[PDB]
Amino acid sequence: HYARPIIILGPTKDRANDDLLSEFPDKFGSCVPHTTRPKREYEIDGRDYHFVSSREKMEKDIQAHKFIEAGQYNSHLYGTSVQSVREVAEQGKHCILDVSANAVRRLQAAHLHPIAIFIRPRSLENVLEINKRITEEQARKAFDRATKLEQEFTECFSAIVEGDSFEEIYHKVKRVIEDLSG
Amino acid sequence: RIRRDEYLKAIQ
Repeated sequence: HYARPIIILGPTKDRANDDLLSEFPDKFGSCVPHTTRPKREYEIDGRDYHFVSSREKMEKDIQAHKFIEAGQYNSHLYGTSVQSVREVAEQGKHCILDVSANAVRRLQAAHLHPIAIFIRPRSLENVLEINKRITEEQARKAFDRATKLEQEFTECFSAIVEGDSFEEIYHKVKRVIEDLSG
Repeated sequence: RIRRDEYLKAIQ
């Protein structure tokens, strides 16, 4: 009846999202973004985007802390609303989110109660192992971003998981969701 | 993640 949105953080998160999405189609869902850009002919409001005809209203709502993530392109605003994520939460679907940890803090300030799982790399070498495709260049930036991000945002994670293989990481991610979904 | 380039560019 109510399922908590999920944000996986750390290396390999996107693939954890993909494989969980790809493994339980019925359990996980996706939220619908907003856009102040005029809707296209073959675009569908409520499915491609909630199209805001009043751009002024969406700017004010962003300033009212109703979006967890936002940006501007070709003079148009795009964002994922606080309310659009709950709309998935009410269908009994877990909302898989590609959002920052600040965005996580904002879903908690809502009281939405989301599942924030952080994947801690053991070492730079662990980055190269748990991660299927990557070069040594990219691995350092990933290892250095994960270490700063835990030192800054530990207090907001529902769990921290580790593994020498991604399958071990992926299994513990499902263990977290399984313990905290009841 | 949002499967639309426009949204991704906007958040960048």
